[PDB]
Amino acid sequence: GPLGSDLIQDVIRRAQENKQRIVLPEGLEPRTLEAADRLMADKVVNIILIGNVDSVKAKVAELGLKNLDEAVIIDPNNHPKKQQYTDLLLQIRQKKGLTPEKAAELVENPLYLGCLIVKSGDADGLIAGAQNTTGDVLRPALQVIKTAPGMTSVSGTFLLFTKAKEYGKDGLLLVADCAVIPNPTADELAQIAVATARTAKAIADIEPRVAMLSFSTKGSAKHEMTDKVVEATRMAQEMAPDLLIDGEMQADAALVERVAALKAPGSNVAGKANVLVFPTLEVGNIAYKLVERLGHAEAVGPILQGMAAPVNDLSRGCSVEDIYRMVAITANQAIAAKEQ
Amino acid sequence: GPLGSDLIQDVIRRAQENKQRIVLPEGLEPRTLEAADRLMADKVVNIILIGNVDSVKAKVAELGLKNLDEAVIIDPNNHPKKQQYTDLLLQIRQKKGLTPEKAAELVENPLYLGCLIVKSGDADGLIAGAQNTTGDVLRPALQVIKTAPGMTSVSGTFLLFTKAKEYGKDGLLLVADCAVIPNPTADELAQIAVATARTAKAIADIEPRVAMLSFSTKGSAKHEMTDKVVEATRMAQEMAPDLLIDGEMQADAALVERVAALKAPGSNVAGKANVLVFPTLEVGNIAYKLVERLGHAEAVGPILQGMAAPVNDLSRGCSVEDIYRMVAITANQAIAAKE
Repeated sequence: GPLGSDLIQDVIRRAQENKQRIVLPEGLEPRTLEAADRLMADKVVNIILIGNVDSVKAKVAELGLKNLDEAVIIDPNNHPKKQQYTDLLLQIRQKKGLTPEKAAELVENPLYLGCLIVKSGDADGLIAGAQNTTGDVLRPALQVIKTAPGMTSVSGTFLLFTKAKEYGKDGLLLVADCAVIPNPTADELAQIAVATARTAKAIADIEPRVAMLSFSTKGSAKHEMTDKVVEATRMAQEMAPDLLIDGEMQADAALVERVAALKAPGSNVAGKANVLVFPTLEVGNIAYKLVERLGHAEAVGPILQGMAAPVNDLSRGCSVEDIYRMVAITANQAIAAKEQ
Repeated sequence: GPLGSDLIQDVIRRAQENKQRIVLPEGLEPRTLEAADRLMADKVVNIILIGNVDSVKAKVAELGLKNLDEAVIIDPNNHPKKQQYTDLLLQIRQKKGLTPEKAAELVENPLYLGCLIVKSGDADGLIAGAQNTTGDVLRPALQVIKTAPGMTSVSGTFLLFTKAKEYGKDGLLLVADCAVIPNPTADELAQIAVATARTAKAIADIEPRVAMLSFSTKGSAKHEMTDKVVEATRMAQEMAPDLLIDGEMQADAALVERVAALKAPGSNVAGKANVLVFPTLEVGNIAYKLVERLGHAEAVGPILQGMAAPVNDLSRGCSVEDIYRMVAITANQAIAAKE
């Protein structure tokens, strides 16, 4: 929306105006059910819960939730599309090797079923990870839904709502990769830059100005590490000639006009960056957390980028609000994909 | 700024209570002379200025400074210890290929002379860089003064005065290495941890809780990069078994008790960190700058650590206050080096 600080409210509203179907494989997980209850009450999405119908209904009753009577519940052991989904899974895993017998096992795994629902067009997005490892969430996602065209990996971005309104869009920047890839290749780093810029435009209403960060600015501190960022910058520009991407540059050159004017003259990014691309996961994971904690920024994420259809992974330590927000964001990813 | 001011007053007081000799090789640089004037008025340190005596006196008179009459001024071209210092430089560097001829050239260089004064024990520390490159300041420092016992490398730390008083010491943490080493070895990273902990005690009166940072916490995300931090943690503990150092851990595990309880139970650091050790310069240089800019934190530094006697390097764009502060910090480092 017009102010970057109001983005979460805008995300919720956008979801409400165009209701999407979101699958929650963790249909008995309490925080997930609490979130689903509020989401359904607020008309944000149409919820699909995975689990034994009697078990799920009993859990809803046990937690005292009142807004989930009209939620779709699908039992992985018994539902109308079970054989169809089994055959689809076999088709996908035919070359790598999957027998009918163990396809029949896997289709009853809620995480696999969830991905097959989305892949089949019977839902618009999936969220899990409140009671599953990231690895266990991502494995069926990458096996069944897969990465989007051109993308060889997925990455995680955060909305960083900072108290420095003079930077980004009223203090908001997107930053990546903060979750997935330990040490991106130049090619992987270029993918991250393009994906994060696309996410920024599509979901956050930001006109991207993408800074490829380094301890060097435009050859000030040459090093093999610096070379990787330089190459990633060139590769990202080739991938997406429409985007404003520049690098390599230090964090102060990215944000501060005075510094940019000296260290990166004429740059279309330096001094007004609103998307920060970190060279490694050590940088990404440490830096966003320190900006959050030491800077009192609000960090919303991780938002997964590069999947062929919207899949997000929650922290196992997530709050109910975290789930509510990430479901709304998942819906916005789906809406964006449909409008483009 | 307001965030830094109380600790900085403590640094100044500690300097005043145990006066050290600080060499200023840039004895004609105006900001340096303004700083030296206030430092001498406040009895923070004993200043040694390097330059032609008549040139320095003329400059002081031109600027109208009134507190520098008793400052020691040493002319590199003409002073009674010139031969002694030349021979010391040769003793240190002759095996590295320094000739007597070239030693006699270098002793006339104020940065080399300054380092030779310190190395001789005729001063306690040195600051420069208002009108010299970092490279030119550090070269004689590393050649002549060299690294402290157990250190074979130096690093740059910042006092990061954050607006999050619930973390570190009323919002203050020391963070390193933010300046020097692109990709520390496990050994170099261990040295950073120990050096930064010692700097934290010496300068900030902090009881160190040192977090060796990673994208992993205690084996949550195993990787070659994670392995390096794990090894650095073990090596740091071996170097200084007295210090409270733990890792590998994520930044949230370092700072947040609730997260520490889940991800690093029983840690002697997690949830209480006041010193953050970054695994690479990409991490260090990006992270402190983003906390400064996006977080409105005040970053005082870089402070160079690991030297046998303190040498610090100012920005060429530094303020008078920057110089005053860094001299006081250098003095506190000198006090620590003498213990």
